[PDB]
Amino acid sequence: APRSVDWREKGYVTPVKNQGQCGSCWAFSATGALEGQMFRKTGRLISLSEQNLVDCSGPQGNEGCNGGLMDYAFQYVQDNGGLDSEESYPYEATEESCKYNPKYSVANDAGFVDIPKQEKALMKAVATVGPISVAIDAGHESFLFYKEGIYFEPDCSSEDMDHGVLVVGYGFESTESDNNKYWLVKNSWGEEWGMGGYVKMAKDRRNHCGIASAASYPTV
Ligand SMILES: *[C@@H](O)[C@H](Cc1c[nH]c2ccccc12)NC(=O)[C@@H](NS(=O)(=O)c1cccc2ccccc12)[C@@H](C)CC
Repeated sequence: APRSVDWREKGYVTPVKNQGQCGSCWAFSATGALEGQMFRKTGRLISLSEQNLVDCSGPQGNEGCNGGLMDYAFQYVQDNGGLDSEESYPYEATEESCKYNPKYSVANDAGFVDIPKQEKALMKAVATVGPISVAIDAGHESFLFYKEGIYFEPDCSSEDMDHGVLVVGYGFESTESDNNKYWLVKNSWGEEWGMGGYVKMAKDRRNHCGIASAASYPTV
């Protein structure tokens, strides 16, 4: 595979969003991956509605601000026959009744693909598909305060993931410890967190924080 990938340079990625005080990370991860695959198909990048997913994908297993999964969101888009744009169905950071309107649907999918639980497989997917939805263990103060560099948390779990994010690429940079590889990850905590809303997470370090343990993307 390539040694470095960044889908932002190819037009696949919307600006960083902010989920607010609502456990809807799974919906931001899902819209990020679908934004990328829709752009791959149509050449048009359109921001998609996380609120549509929060309010409407309960029947697929999601629980609004109380948690969810990207695959359940991809299934909703397929079952429902569409997903509204961000502009038409804006984000409110609280669960409400479903207000989906098919007239304003701008995305579709025909299912999804789950990636094997190996960083080598995640790398192949990122290199060939586009941005990939992943789940990570983000439950450490070091993640809240991250500013720059490669994030490595010795107490991170590869089995207890609690936060959905989007891998938009990978790369390397020289470091003190010579652990130089990273996943380029888009978060949904606004642009004031991290590096403009992004984090470089340790790559090829025993599946650090579980980044390869629940990776998937929608089929468009
Ligand atoms: C991210 O904003 C969100 C925060 C959140 C809300 N509730 C919980 C409970 C445990 C951990 C994290 C939580 N995280 C998630 O949605 C996660 N999904 S989950 O599989 O841990 C999950 C937790 C609670 C309820 C439900 C309901 C349906 C499906 C899943 C869950 C992460 C892993 C998303 C990638």
